[PDB]
Amino acid sequence: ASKRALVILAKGAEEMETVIPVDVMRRAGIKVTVAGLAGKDPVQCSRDVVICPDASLEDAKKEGPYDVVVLPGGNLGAQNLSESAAVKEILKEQENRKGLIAAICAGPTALLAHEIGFGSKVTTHPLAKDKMMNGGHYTYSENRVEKDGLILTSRGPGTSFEFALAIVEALNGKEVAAQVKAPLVLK
Amino acid sequence: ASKRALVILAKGAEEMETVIPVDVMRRAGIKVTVAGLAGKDPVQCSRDVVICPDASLEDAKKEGPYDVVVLPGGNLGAQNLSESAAVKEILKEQENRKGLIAAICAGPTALLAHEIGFGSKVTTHPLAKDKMMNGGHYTYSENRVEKDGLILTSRGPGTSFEFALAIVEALNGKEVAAQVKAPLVLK
Ligand SMILES: [Cl-]
Ligand SMILES: [Cl-]
Repeated sequence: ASKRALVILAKGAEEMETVIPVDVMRRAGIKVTVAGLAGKDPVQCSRDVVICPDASLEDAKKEGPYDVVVLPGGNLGAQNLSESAAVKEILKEQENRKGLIAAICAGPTALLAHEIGFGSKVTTHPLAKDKMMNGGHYTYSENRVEKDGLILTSRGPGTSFEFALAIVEALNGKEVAAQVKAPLVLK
Repeated sequence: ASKRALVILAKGAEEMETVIPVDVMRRAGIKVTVAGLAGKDPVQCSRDVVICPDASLEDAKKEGPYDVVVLPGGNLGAQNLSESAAVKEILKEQENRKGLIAAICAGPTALLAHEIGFGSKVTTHPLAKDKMMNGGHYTYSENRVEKDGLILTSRGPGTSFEFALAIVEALNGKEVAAQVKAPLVLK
């Protein structure tokens, strides 16, 4: 049975941190559902790229659970995720069933907002460190990708391939990640 | 007056090679038009990410000319660009007015198809080299990014940041490219 990923897409998401993980995960044979936080309608991202979700989050939740829940970053994206009760429930349930949660850039600040994975070693965008560390609910890390149990974090658009490949490795193993990596012409 | 970019988006385009350049160029203050080869309707990319163009190519052509025409890659994407008479005209006119043309991955094979920039030093995805070099109409290069006059080429998803930043540098200069680069957390 193919592994399955839920990518939650909010208005103002960083489109690179959305698309690179979706594409790389799909190359790995993961069944990815791009779920629109605000329904099925096209989502305007942080640099005005417009992406059409596969489904509403409502409908995607019904087809769960997933092997990973992925939170893209972007300022407004992460704010929208942070304010969503529906996201709070999905993350709580995922942590409960001991499922992977992966967040990049400002994405991890939605973990803070929803009290997810307190005590975890995490990274964020440098500019989101102070926000993430407010209240001392995590240990901060400078690693481009950080994985502490079922909490996988990363730093920015430029770490998106490394982030996506860490998810692949976590779900599908090192050999599949190497396969996916081979034609990407990464440095 | 802001510099302006035309990104031609065809069914089967590599979504990473589309989104990374659009986002990075917009961060640089370039006015980017994502033009759907087949009108304004949402475009299904190579890994099934669906992107909504800003305009049809028809309408975008009328708002030209642009400082750069960008061709994303992907197998079917590049095939669709290669078969389009409308693309042939846009590229011919751009070469004529001594404007920049930038193509990544399989994207450069649309240059071959439309007899654009013959004699140029070019790179492509490794797997597209034989196709590009059929008839000996270019000199091949292994550089992650290649720029020979107004023909700028690159190799794959993993060279997309370098490709996007080379376009920025070409249009807006090294200082703006450094500015855009700074928060990306590139290696
Ligand atoms: Cl290997
Ligand atoms: Cl500098």
